[PDB]
Amino acid sequence: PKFIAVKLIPKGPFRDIPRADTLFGAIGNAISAIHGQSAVEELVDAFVGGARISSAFPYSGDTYYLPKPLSVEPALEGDEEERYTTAKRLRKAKYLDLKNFELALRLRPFTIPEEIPYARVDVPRVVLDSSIYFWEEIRFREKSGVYFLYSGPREVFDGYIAPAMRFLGDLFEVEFHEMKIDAPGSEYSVTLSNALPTKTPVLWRLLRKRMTFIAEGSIVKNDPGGMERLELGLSHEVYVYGLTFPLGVELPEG
Amino acid sequence: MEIDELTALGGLLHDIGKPVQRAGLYSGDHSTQGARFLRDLAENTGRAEYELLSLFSENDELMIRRIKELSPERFGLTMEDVLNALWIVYEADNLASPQASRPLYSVFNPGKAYPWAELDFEKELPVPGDVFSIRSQDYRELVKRLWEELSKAKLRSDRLLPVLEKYLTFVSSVTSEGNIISLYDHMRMTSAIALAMLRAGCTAGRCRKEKRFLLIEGDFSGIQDFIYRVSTLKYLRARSAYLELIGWDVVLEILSRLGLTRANVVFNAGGHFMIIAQNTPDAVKELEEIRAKAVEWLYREFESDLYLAIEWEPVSGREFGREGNLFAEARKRLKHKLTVRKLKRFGEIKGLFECNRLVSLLLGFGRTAKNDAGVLVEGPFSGFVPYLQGGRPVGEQILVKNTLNPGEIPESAQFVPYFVADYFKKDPKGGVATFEELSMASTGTRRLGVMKGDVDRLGEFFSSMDSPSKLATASRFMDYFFKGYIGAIIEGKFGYIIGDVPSLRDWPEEPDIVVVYAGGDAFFIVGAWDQIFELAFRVRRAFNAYTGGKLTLSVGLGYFDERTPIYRMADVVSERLDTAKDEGRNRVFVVGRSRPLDGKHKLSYEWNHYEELWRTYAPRIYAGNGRLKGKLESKKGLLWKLLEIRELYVRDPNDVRWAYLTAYLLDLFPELVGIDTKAVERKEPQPVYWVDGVLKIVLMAVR
RNA sequence: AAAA
RNA sequence: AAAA
Repeated sequence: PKFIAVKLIPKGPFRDIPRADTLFGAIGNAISAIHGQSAVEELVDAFVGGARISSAFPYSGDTYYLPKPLSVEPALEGDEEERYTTAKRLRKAKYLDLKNFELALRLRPFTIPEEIPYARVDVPRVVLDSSIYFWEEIRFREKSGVYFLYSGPREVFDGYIAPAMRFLGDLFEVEFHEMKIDAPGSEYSVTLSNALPTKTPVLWRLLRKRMTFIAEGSIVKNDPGGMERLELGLSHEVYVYGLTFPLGVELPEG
Repeated sequence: MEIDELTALGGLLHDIGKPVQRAGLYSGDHSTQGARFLRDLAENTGRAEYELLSLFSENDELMIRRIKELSPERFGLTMEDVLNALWIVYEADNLASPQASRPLYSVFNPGKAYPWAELDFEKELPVPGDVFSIRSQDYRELVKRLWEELSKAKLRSDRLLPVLEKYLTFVSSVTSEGNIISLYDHMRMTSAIALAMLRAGCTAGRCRKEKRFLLIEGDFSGIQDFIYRVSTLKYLRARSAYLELIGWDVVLEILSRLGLTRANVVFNAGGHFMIIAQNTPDAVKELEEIRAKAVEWLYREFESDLYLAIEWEPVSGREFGREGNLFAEARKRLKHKLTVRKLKRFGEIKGLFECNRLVSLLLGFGRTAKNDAGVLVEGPFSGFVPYLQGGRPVGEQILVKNTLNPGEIPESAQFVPYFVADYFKKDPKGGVATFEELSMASTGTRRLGVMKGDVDRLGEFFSSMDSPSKLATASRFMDYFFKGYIGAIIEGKFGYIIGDVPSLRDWPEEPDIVVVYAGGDAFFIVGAWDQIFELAFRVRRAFNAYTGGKLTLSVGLGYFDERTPIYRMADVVSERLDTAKDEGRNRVFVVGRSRPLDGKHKLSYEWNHYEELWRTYAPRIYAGNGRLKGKLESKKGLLWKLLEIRELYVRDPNDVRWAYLTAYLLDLFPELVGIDTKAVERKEPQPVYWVDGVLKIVLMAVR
């Protein structure tokens, strides 16, 4: 399908590449500060109603990266000293570029990125006994940063997502682009978002936050995921986003 | 006895003839000579079972009458039960799969052979060497100690496996050239396949062409997170010890519930186990229950951190051997189910989508009920009661550390020997030394040394194994290097094998070294940075000799502020091990370095390349024991200037300024003055690029 | 190999 | 993290 890519152009280091649950968190929060809980309730309605956001992924210049579907890991058997070696780099790769992501979905041969346009950096400081602690920062290469996908009505985007994201930039600037992802029709899907599943999935990595999510790249069969309202005593009800961002995916019979 | 115990013990003792024919005790071939040895042994001591077991080494009419003379009823067997045992073990011997002076040839290098010795970790390092005759006076000494030990052993597979392991690991199973299979391994896989055929309900070519066997594999995943992410060294060893017990608890559970023997364990090393079992409905139901119950327990105990992936594949006798490599092909279909299962982690818990006594981690542990006084730690099925020298052991099975000798344990107790590399530096207090005390013992800079090591392409090596007994020799020999000999290497043994290695000091009597883990094909070791640096080279050399020079390690080294949390140290050395692998294997990441990012400049060194650099440069600048040469006491500046020059080569390897500078201020480093065209044409770095690996280490030693 |  |  086609989507709106929200490019976060960074004005300094980030602390995390945010996944869908924290992007929804921040967006929901911003909308509360701007239009009140009335508007938070409408944002939730639009998402439950079919709207979706992905987790944030790297971009470099005009290159968009997407999560490597876990579907290809069992399929990698599709030399003797080249299979094992490449096979261990396919298993280690977190991201493919758009073109290679679309090939992986159809179980066709694809290549891995050689560079990732960011670097996780553990910065050390002595804590006066003395100990050493680390704060991780994401330094972006030049004309690089992070983007997420929006799927749904333009009026929900213009009225909630766009204004939320500018408020959130206040550190980053925001620009919007059309992105087309060619995906095969299939009973099975990849999520571009972390998700609270309603069924047991096909293939998955777990993600503990306390909440148990399946990771971006996990494979589901007709799992739309779900949101959780819950009470932490902190005035407003808090909504937790765990809806799936499905793209169709060809599986090998295993 | 019972048919089970009989078929297992018979599988084991089928080939005891081989060492007696080669000791020249009874003139005949191994078959008859084996019968004679056990019959002679039965009449000695007076244990009639040895005459019943004697039948195994030998159109049935004669045997039917020999079986009747023995009166099966005396042992609670039918005549018919014994015929099956004999036919089963005979088939098991084929599926498990010429002078008599021929030694065992090395599974690592079939062109080289082992001298005759008994398995002893306290004695000399097994080194494949030149092919020698073993005298029928070495075999005669063996067969006597073998006869003395069998006279005393209770005659259960758990009291027999060890004495067969002491004495027959370094014996060729068949005296042909290029033969790789240890007799002990051939024996344990024959017992393994025998008991499985019995349990699969087959009797009197049926089980051979049918899928009557299961290959069971268990792989733990998240071991790094379970071990290295916490909140101290004590804790790290305790988690490592804990994982090994959890793994044994699951392995012995499967053996117990399927009615199998320790001989059915092909391997249990590095968080991987493989078991041969019967393919019955009862067995698959029993595995699913165990798999489900072990996963639920892991989830409750450690959350999503430590998963256990357990899979089994239906397999036929055909597939235990070649037909043009069906065994490797079967092992490949099993691996694939394990990868799928590792992408369905905790999928056996439908509920999924809705330490005070640890640190203390004596002669072993008793495997008892979870509810029992004295239980120090609990696994998914059983409690573990520490077994102390001055105390009595508790439990059905007893795990005994670093011996093949049952010791003063009760006769009803199943003997389970386990080997673990647990070397550690003893402190004035007598406790295991801390990160701080190890760092403090360093030459020059006080930093903690950390090394992570890995055999290169182990998976490849194991998949050129045709047979269970071959794989069994491969896995055991590989495991024993790490579990058995790394302690000895740390103590300073095998000096003549090891030779001159990169070194900053005289090797201490009691090294400032603590093992976190050494087993399977891997090690994680910490200590004084200069001792860890040297130990990388000692271990790589010992390992090269242990193999035939046909297998290689890669190592990641790092030198850290003693206050650096484990998780960082483990990530940095993990990254450097991965780097050494990706740059071509048989490499060491010696120290953190800068380089041109021109795709031509490797961060790690080929082991021999670093060793030649050290030989060439270290003696010209370094006296030893924290001391620069006298020449260099007032010119220590030359060393920093070379590193400053090397930085301008890193800035641009193509800009030829660095070469003008090298000529002007240098006859201590002549091979760095001229530009080396040979390197330029070969698309490789200038010698200056490599020199930091030696200089940075000397400058650390001499601060 | 943002422990370049 | 090549069987930790």
